[PDB]
Parts: sequence; structure tokens; C-alpha cells
Amino acid sequence: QKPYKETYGISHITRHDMLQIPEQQKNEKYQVPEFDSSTIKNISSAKGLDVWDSWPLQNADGTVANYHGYHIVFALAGDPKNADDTSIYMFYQKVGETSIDSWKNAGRVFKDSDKFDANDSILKDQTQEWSGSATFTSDGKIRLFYTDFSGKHYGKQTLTTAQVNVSASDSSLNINGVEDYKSIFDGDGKTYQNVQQFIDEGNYSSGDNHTLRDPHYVEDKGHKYLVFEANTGTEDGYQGEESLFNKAYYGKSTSFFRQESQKLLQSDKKRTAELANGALGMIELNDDYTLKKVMKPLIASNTVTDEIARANVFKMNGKWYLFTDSRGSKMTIDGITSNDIYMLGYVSNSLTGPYKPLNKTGLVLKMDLDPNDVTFTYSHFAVPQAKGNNVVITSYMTNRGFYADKQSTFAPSFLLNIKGKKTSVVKDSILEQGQLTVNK
Ligand SMILES: OC[C@H]1O[C@H](OC[C@H]2O[C@H](O[C@]3(CO)O[C@H](CO)[C@@H](O)[C@@H]3O)[C@H](O)[C@@H](O)[C@@H]2O)[C@H](O)[C@@H](O)[C@H]1O
Ligand SMILES: [Ca+2]
Repeated sequence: QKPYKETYGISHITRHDMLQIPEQQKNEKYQVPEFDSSTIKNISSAKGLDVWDSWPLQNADGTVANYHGYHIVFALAGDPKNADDTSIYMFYQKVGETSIDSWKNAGRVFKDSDKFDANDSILKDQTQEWSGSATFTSDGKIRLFYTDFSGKHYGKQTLTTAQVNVSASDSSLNINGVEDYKSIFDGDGKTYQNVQQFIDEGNYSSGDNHTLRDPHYVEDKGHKYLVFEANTGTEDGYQGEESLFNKAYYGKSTSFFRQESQKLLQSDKKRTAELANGALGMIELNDDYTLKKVMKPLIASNTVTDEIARANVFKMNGKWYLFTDSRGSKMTIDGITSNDIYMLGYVSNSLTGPYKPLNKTGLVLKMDLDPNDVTFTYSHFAVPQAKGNNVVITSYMTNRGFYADKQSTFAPSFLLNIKGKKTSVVKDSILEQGQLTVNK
């Protein structure tokens, strides 16, 4: 195939930028801080469950919501013995509290019957509830977005919404049920990959990784959007053999393209790179949270990785910041190892772009601890704050199903300083486990 260059009018995680990361990540500015294992507790209210991917109830701008005097955190939880047991639980604390022990458990958001009662063809085939976001509406409602995963339909993933009805008293919160529970988006083929395209490849045994998940709600000027983990479609730079010849995915220069493309073509990562077409996608919603418009991706990762997770985006001090979590084990970049775990970050003057890499390369956070390390963390999430130059980084701590006595839990939070197009971890800024805000 002949070399070409096509950006599709979107931003790209380039091979050249990613290659700079192995050397750059040695700087403590970009490193998840060391945690103290003897301070680490299981979520007392979770009662023997693994609790991993979590997200706070947020105001439209991403700041932590105050629901009737409480903070609310939604989290994936399930049986450590069953990797396919994943449901969304709702945890809550009184505003002002910081202890991990302050987090009470309201239980599952959903009843098993809810997906059937929803009168929603896709939802009644759901087998697992995967990550998303939650916004606190202007009329005081808890508005959840999450991933409908269907194990029965070859791992179909559908962006889904529901309103969570919650009674509040001086002592407790209680989930009464849900309403407006509906599928929003399952891909369109042209802009974002759908499950049929995955099945076209031969699903799981093809080596392809189909994703359409981790939706993050955000507003700008009263317009409503979800930014989410996805993969490109046929019209915005699809996976395939031809993709390795697109200079937009390499960057730097034709000299670098020539050298890097030929190396990749001769490597054992050729097929992996061909299949890699991860994207951070965007859709606009209507005021009833239905689909208004499929939009172009904010960024894509063709050749680099098929998996850029937990999309997060917010405006802070005049600039827009876009983050994603990603595993080095799924990348094709020399120098990046199977131990390496990242939060990558991008910056723009506008929500819809264009986005340029945060610390020249995209590196914001690096974690490389052994999967066996009790203080291992993943799923790092930047929580925007009402004021100041710091965001709070949350993550989950222990690997799922690894230890009988130590479950996946809220990691100790820490501070990330953000100014202009640069970030640095704040020295000795470790907070409580699952702490959402600096202010108390
Ligand atoms: O697709 C095959 C893969 O499926 C399952 O893992 C899916 C996915 O899980 C994690 O992604 C996040 C971030 O932590 O976790 C939830 C799901 O639990 C997702 O909404 C979110 O993106 C991992 O980080 C990913 O690497 C992984 O692909 C299953 O658990 C795997 O064993 C495997 O079968
Ligand atoms: Ca792919």
C-alpha cells in the first residue's frame, strides 16, 4: 500500500508522542504516588464485594454535586469469585465527612426486573452494567449514564441512561427505583464501531476489541453531551491493513513515518496495530437525554491501542481538559511495557477541540506496580474542583479477585495541579480513600 495522510478533521494520539513517554515517565511529576498499604481498608459497607470503577454525582461542569446534604458515588461492584458479575452500586456520605468508613451503601441502582420494565429491546438482553457518569440536573434529579453490556450478543455495549429516584432524610439515602431508563446509542458504523462490525471480524477470536462505554456527561452553553470510550467507524479512519500507512497516526515527519511504519510492519505487533482504532467519541443529547447528534471523535488512537478508557472532560480556568485511562499491555509502542498504566491528557480552548497533548506527549499519570501489589491502582479519574489549580485524582486500589481478605476498594485520592498545557502531581497530597473534594 502507498503512504498517505488523512486526519479526518480530528485529533490523534500519535506514535511519535507515545514513544517519548518511556523516558518522560521517570519524572515524578507524572507518577501516581506511592501508597501506604497499612492504611488501606475495604469499603466497610460493601460487605465482601470488589468495588472498582467509580464516579461521583457531578454538577454539569463536573464539580462534585451536593444531594440533600450528601455526596454520592456510583461504583462497579460484584463477587470477587465471578469476573462477569458487575452491577452499579450507589455509595453516599454526608458532606464534610472524609473517612472511607463514612461511605454508606444504598445498594444496587437497578432491580433485575428494571431492564424488562424499561420496554427497551437492547436493555432486556443486558447481562452486565459497566461504567459511566452521573449528573445532578437543574430540577434536582439524579441522572445516570452507564454501559449496557450484553454477554448474549457478543459483548454488545450500549450507552444507556436512567433517572435514579432517591429519598433523603437526616440519617440515610434510599433508592426507591428508576425511571426514564433507556438505550441512547449503540454505534452507527460510520463514525463509531458497532457490535455487528465486531461480529463481522469473528468477534473475540479475531483479536479485535470492540468498545462503546464509559460515557461522561458534560455541558457547554446549555448543550448536553456524552464523551465516551469507542472505536472509529468506516468514515473516520477505520481499523485495517491500510491504516498503518496513514502518516497522521505517526506524526513528526515523513522520515519518522518511513522508519516507524517499516519497523511496525516487520514486528509482532503488526496485527495488533492494524486492529487498534480506539477513540474518544462524542454525541449531543436532547433535553430528555435522547440522541440529538452523532459527532466526530475528539481524539483517536489508530495503530497505538484499541482501548482508551474512562473518557473524562471538563473546563477548568478557561481551558478544556480531556483525559483517558489506558493499559500499556494493549499498546504497540516500543519502551512501553505490560506493567505500564496511564492516564493520558489533552487540552483545548473549546470543548469540541482541537485537542493537543498535555505535557507535550499526552502523559499525565503513570502507574507501573506489579498486578499483585496491594497498592496497585487503575481507572484514575480527575475530579474538577469549584476553584483553584488542583483536581482530585480518584482511582480504585486492589486488583479484582486477587486477595481473599483485600478487595478492590477506593484508593487514597491525591492532587493533580493543572495550569495551561502542563500538569504535575502535588507533592505529598495523599487524601483519604475515595475522597472527592479538597474542601471539607
Ligand atoms: O473485552 C474482553 C474483556 O472484557 C472484560 O473487561 C472489559 C474491560 O474492563 C476494564 O475496563 C473498565 C475500566 O477499568 O472497567 C469496566 C468494566 O468492568 C469498563 O466499563 C471500563 O472501561 C479493563 O480496564 C479493560 O482492559 C477491559 O477490556 C473482562 O473483565 C476481561 O477479562 C476481558 O474478557
Ligand atoms: Ca479495533
